[PDB]
Amino acid sequence: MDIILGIRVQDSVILASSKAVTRGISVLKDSDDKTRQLSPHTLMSFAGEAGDTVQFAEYIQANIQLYSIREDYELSPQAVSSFVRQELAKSIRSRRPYQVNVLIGGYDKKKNKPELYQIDYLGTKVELPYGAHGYSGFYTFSLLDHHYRPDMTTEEGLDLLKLCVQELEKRMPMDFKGVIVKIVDKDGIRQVDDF
Amino acid sequence: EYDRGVSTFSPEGRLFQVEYSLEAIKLGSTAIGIATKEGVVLGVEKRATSPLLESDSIEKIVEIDRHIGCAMSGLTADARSMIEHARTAAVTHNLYYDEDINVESLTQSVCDLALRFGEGASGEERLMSRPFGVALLIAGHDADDGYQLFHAEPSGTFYRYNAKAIGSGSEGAQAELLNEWHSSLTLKEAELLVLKILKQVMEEKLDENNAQLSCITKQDGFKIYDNEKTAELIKELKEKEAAE
Amino acid sequence: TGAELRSVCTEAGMFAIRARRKVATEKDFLKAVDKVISGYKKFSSTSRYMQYN
Amino acid sequence: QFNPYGDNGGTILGIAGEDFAVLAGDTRNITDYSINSRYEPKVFDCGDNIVMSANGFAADGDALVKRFKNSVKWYHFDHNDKKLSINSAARNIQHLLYGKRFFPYYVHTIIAGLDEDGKGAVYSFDPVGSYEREQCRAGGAAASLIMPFLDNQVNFKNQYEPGTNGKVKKPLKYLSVEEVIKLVRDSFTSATERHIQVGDGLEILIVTKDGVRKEFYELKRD
Amino acid sequence: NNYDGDTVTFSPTGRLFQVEYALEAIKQGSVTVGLRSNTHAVLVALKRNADELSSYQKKIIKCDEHMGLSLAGLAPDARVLSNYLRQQCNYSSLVFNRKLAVERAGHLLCDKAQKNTQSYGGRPYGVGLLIIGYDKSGAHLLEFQPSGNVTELYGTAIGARSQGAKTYLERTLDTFIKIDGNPDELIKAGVEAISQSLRDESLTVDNLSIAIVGKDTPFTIYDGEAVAKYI
Amino acid sequence: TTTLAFRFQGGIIVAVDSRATAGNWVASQTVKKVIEINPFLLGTMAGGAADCQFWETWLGSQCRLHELREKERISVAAASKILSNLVYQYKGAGLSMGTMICGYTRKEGPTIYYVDSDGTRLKGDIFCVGSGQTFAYGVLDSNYKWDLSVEDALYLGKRSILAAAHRDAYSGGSVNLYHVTEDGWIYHGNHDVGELFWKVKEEEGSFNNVIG
Amino acid sequence: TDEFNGAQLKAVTVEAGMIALRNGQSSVKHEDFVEGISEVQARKSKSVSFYA
Amino acid sequence: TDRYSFSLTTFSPSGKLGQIDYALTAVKQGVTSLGIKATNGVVIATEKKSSSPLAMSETLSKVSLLTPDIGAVYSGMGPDYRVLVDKSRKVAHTSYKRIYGEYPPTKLLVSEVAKIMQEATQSGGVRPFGVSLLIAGHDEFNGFSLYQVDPSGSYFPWKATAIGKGSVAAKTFLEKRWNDELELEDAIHIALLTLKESVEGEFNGDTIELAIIGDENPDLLGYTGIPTDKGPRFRKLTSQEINDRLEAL
Amino acid sequence: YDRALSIFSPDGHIFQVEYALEAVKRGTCAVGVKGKNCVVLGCERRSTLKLQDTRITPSKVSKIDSHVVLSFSGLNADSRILIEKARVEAQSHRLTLEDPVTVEYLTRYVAGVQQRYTQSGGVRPFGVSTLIAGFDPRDDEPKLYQTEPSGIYSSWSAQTIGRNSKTVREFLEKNYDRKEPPATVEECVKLTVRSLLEVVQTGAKNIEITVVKPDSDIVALSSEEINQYVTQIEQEK
Amino acid sequence: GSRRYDSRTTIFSPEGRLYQVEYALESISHAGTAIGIMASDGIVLAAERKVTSTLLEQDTSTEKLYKLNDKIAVAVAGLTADAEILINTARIHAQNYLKTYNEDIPVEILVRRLSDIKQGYTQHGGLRPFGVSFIYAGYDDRYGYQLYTSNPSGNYTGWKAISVGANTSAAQTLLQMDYKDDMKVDDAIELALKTLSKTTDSSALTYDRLEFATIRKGANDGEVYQKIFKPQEIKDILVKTGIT
Repeated sequence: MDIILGIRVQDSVILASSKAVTRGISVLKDSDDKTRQLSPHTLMSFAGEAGDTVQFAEYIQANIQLYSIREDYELSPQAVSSFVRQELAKSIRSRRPYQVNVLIGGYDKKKNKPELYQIDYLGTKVELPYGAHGYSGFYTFSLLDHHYRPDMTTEEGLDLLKLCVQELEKRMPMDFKGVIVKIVDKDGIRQVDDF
Repeated sequence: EYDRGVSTFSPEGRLFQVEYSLEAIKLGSTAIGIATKEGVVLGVEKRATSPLLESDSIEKIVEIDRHIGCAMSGLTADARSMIEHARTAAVTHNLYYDEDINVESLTQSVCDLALRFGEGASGEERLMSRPFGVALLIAGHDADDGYQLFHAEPSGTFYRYNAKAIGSGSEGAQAELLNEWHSSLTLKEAELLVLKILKQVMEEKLDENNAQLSCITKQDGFKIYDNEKTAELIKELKEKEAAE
Repeated sequence: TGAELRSVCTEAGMFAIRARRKVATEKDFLKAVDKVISGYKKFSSTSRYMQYN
Repeated sequence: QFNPYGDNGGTILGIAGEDFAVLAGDTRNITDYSINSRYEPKVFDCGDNIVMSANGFAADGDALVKRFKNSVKWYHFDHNDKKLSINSAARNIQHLLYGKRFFPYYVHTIIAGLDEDGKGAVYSFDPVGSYEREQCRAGGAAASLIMPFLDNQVNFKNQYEPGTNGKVKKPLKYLSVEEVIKLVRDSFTSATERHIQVGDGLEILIVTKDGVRKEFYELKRD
Repeated sequence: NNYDGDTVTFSPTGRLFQVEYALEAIKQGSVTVGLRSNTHAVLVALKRNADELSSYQKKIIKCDEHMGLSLAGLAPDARVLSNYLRQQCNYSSLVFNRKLAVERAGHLLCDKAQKNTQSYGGRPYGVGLLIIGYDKSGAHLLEFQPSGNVTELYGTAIGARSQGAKTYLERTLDTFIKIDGNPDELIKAGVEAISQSLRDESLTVDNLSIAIVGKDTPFTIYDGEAVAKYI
Repeated sequence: TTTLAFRFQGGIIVAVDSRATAGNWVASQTVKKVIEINPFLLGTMAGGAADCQFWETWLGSQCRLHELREKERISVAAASKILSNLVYQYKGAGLSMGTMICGYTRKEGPTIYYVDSDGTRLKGDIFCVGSGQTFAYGVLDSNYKWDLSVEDALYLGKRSILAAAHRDAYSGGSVNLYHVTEDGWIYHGNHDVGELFWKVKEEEGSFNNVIG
Repeated sequence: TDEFNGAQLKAVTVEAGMIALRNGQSSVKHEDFVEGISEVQARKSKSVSFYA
Repeated sequence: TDRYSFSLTTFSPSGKLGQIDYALTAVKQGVTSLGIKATNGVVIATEKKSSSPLAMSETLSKVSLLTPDIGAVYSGMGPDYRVLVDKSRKVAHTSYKRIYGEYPPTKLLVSEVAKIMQEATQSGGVRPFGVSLLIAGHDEFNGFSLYQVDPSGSYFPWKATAIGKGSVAAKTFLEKRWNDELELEDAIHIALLTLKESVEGEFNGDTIELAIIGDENPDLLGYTGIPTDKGPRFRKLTSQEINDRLEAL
Repeated sequence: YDRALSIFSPDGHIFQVEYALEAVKRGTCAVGVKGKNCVVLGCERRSTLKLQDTRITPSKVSKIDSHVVLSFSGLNADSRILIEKARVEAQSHRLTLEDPVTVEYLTRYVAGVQQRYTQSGGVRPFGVSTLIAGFDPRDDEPKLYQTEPSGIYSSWSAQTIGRNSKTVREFLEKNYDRKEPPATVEECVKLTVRSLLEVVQTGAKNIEITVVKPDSDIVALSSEEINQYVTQIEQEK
Repeated sequence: GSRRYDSRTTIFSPEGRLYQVEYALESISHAGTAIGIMASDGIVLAAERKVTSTLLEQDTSTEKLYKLNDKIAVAVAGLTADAEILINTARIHAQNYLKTYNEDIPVEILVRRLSDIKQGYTQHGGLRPFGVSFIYAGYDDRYGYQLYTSNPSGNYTGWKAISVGANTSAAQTLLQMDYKDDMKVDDAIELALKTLSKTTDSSALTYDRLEFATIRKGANDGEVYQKIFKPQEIKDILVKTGIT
């Protein structure tokens, strides 16, 4: 549907996005993904309304990428979110909006620190140790604030995401088809599949 | 006698930049084109200014669409704008009428483009600061007149020729076309005629890295002959004069 | 100008005098044409003076 | 308030033959229940053995016959007295309709003529854009009356050979120019007695390899 | 002298010289002869090739279903004004359902050439058209001068050696007005008119381009073997 | 309406119906829902008829000026991505769209894209779009096979539209199948649905809820 | 003669005869007299076919 | 139309900008004007000049109020001053009286009118303005301050200076008579004394236009009872009042 | 503005183009030689003037993408105007058709920019000439093009542009063989370095070499590596 | 005619070259001297006014030191009026990059933007150049202190030490003989006063003709502090170095 989650752990940002797209009264792809690289250590998962998601994903991509060749300097994940928000705010005021919610998870090279930013369609960034969007967000939150410790290793953040997933299968009134997880480490952006 | 305009006359009555523009077609490198009954042949002296030049990826023949091809001579940067417009133009007509545009009608569009310098006046929005100085040999095939070959000038006037040369070797080339041409020649005998007249005004050596042939046939559309066929054909000219 | 074509002929022999050749070659006239025509085209009277003619 | 589209009824019928083509229509113009005009053509010749009718709402329907003939003109001017094909004209009509798509026309267009093979060809457009080639397509308000009776006498639609009970379908045949006069006149005879936007007059244009013939028949006078 | 550079600078002789210069484009141009009766107008143009391999350049442009024009100046200049005349002929049929009067069409033409000659960064149009047509007061022959000036004549010429043509028309002046209904005779009277503007170039089935318009004949261009009866 | 396409080992089978209704009234039974964009692309017709018919002739205009400039044949992914950005502009003017651009190239393999009015673009392996896209999925997805012959696939495309056509109000007329190969689309012609049906009722022995 | 002065018009008379003189004629012909108008005038580079 | 979009100030070949150099010639043709900065006021001074005595001097103005806290006085061309005074009032309201609600500081307003200068040392179809202005004023954080805005478009802060045809002689007199405590009343005695040596024509309280930017007068405020605001600091001296201080030489 | 600054000459030219060509010669010198599997654009860098930084002072060769490098000779001021457009067109390519640029395409676009400024009212044309080089994506044929102020581009097997370009190109006719490129990448560095030390001279402190290998490998050599190739060549010679 | 009065500021000469950019630089050689030295613990910026007078207020003047943003100040040498415009542009652009990325603008970005602006006027518009020369002192985390000079051509070059304005040849030679890589701000303070002392045209150098500012990382909490020294501290530091 529209489920994107963020779990910031102390060495990795773990963004996972949905494998289902629903347009019309049936599922058209049940094997899909919904994430675009910004930087080689900045990852943006996006989800929300019909057809704003792709077109606003690639717009922002052209832009961060332009800078990053030009100056052969990565941006801070902090920098990156400011730009995305700047664009989102502006579109409410302009004729045609973009209703899309984005989690930008990156690993800063300067400070050596994960940072997770949650930007809503209105355009407010806010730094979080963990964050979600939609109604999916409700189920998940209450688990993260019980069991989270800010001293986590990579694997601990993965095993936590299993609880969140297990909960979602039960309560969620709709299908979503598992998630591709992506780990934004300091070496690359490496993909693993959760079971 | 005077020239401190941009679009001005001339005691004679021609436009002035246009007069100069035609004399920069004497600094082209040849495009020759014989139209016969079975098709139109276009050949060009490709030119190499150094042998550290890759001369097989510089080409001065360009396909406008399947059934209209073109050979360009004069300054090729000017030719970059007009050939784009031409591509665009042909496409528009297939859009609007789902019909393969006539050659004449195509030529006529591109002449209207060559006159559009000025400081912004008339009904045609000036945006050029000086006119083009490239001439085109619009080749092509229509289902109304068969095979046709046009010579488009940077004046803005277009004539259908049966054979024409343009470039630095024009004078010495069209003096020969006059004598040697007749009403009907079969297509591979046209290709050899292109290579014979291209050879007299040649300032190099006739070989396949500095001559390019191309045809237009109805059945095959516009095909630019590979170096394998251009080489063979060259060899059959040095053989055929060798029986004379 | 017919005056440039004179400079061409004089410089075609000047390259023979320099090469120790006594009878001209097509090669000596090519050298001549490049130096006289390319070099002195910057200094061409043709361009400025044509504006009156 | 301004409600800028009305209607003027009318009914038209296009039949593609095999050496001729038939584009016909009635000549009655209406607004509501009052008869405005008994006689008023809608089936205009455009030359080049194309007949067009842009039928429905009249004010749109005259606009696309104006704008259409204007392009027949400007084609003949810039292509050295070129003969306008059915193919060319069709795709051009498509552009003229489609260009207003934020304020559409509200007419049903149909063209007819010969194609380039010496057979009839009829293309029929919806107001928005698209088109397809036909052998019958009615339009207008008594469309749904006239179409299914033409599919049963031309294409032999759901008829089988006598006493074969579903084994072999009935064979198609060629219809003469003469026969097709009877089919079109008979449809509108039946149409008048069951519909109240058709009558007074019927103007068939028949297109051949010699010219266009108008042939005028009366219908019931209500 | 210094007065010749632009289109804004008068001129001590009362002139402007550039319009004067554009009038010499008509003179270096090829001949076309017009003559009219009281029922048919004729343009008799002599077409011009460059070389033997060359085609001949169309000199008569059918402007409408009852109008035709012929150039005797710049070919690019003629293309601009011809569109403008078609445009105003089609705007009259659309808006007022009226065949554009011949007398009115010289005034519409007029002002398009004046407004680029009064303006800076423009130029005059160096082409003269002879415009025939048959409207509601009959046949008309207009001569459009690149000066902007329109005049209405019974027969005229422009081109090179054109004066020799005006004379043929000047002699045969009281004859041709009185032959009506017989387009054969007007055409022949116009072929002979343009033949005194020769000087070893002749006339053939690829030189002569005739177009007529009649009361009883809409606009027809004859060429090919259809000008082979009328040499 | 119901138009489906599936990649298998030969290329993509495209399969379309020809019934274009106005609602209760059936407008025409011979409406082509295949659009030859060039010789290596076909586009299906779904949603607004007019919108798809127009813009995919006009994609043909951008296919031929891609082809000329690069002197190389267009990518299927590039083709899709022209069209996408065009319908994004006219979104909120409310023009409806449903197209599958189907192509097969030699530098990417068989690739389907589904271009939609939203700006939504999804590549894939099976799609069905229409007002009877639900019927079609059922048969096609059970009997799915990657490793399939050209002969079996042609019968499978037919059969899928058939099932949809029988229950769907707005499906019928005739079906038309194309098989897109590398070297071009090959047309497999026109089969009536109402005549296909009785053949397939005897041979298979399907439809025991249908009189006969 | 259009904007010729009476000195220019004297010039056309002499010029006409010179052209006859070359042909070798014993009279000046009408053909030659017009030819002399065109020779008195500076424009005598004539057509280039950009007036066709 | 307009086709003049090319600058008529162009680089001269041995360096310098030729129009701005020329325009400074036109500054030194005109009247003589001076300003003295005290510790509590600034005085500015100029001489009136007419075609004949038939002109009135009463309706003439050469010292203008741009804001109540900032006045200007020129030496150079009459026409150019006249429009540039009006453009100065305009940008002073539009860019600080609608944005920060109050009159702008003297440093800021000076900086805006130097940018008005600048966009006629550049752009097409324009030459430089032919005035040099003293723009004296008072702001709350740089004190009393006197500036000289010039045809170049530069500004210089000053403590006393002179511009106009008697500029050379005036400033030497003023260099030697300056002191690091002056009162505003003591400032006046300098400025009058200097302006008397640059006049050779008639000398009166009607032909010397004198202005002080002293300290606040609530009698020109127009109203009473908001104590937050404090009346015109700018105050042009009437002919009667100037005449006493003339006798005081 | 709207006045022409490029106008037709009574000869057959435009004086602003001939002039612009004169402008490329008064610039510094960039050399191009491609190996079997490398491009090498090396450029002469100034150091008449001293106390000049090395880290923060821009280089002569500016990476457009990860696989297309551009070098320029002529006015060092103008250069940055052609490159700003060229970088944005590359990202537009990625957007609208997908795939990153092909070297032929970027060269044709860059040519179209200079082409336009030779014929648009109120511009002079650029006095700057490029060696635009790189790899096609998913291929490994080296591509080396050079475009010039006319707005004309040429592909070259090896080429050289800037001051004394005729003197350097003469050298390259005699040592680079069209048939057999330098057998490895390393042999190709020794050729570009061998060429430069003719005109540039004055140590290895002026020589810059950017080497590209296929699959998006851009490396710009350090002063130490340069010294090493100059020394070998000096000694062998 | 309008064309009659056009300068044509922006064609080339026969040399290949731009008269009006060359002349612009001619006039900046008249203007005030400004030198910048990048120490390894600061940048010292010092410029000597081209005019002086004793009635001239020179105590709160800052007509050579202008701050662009919190971490980047420039020294000005040229047409001050032209510079005031681009200083106020620069200030708009620097603040802009901070608004949209929430990140301190790098020295490289602001310097390149200003260069291209100058560059627009020599390229097109038919307008005179902006004759300004900036020395940029700036800090960024990335490359530490960065030092830069820009010319009217709209070209930027890095420096470690540089001098623009009057007496460029003289100042440049002096810096080079003294400059070491191991220098802190104290050595830099001494050199900046000292080169200015050798190029001076006054009988002795004094504080009222010096404007002087530094940017030190040696300010508290590992922060860059921009200090434009007051003329009474400049007079103090002038007693220390024993110039007076």
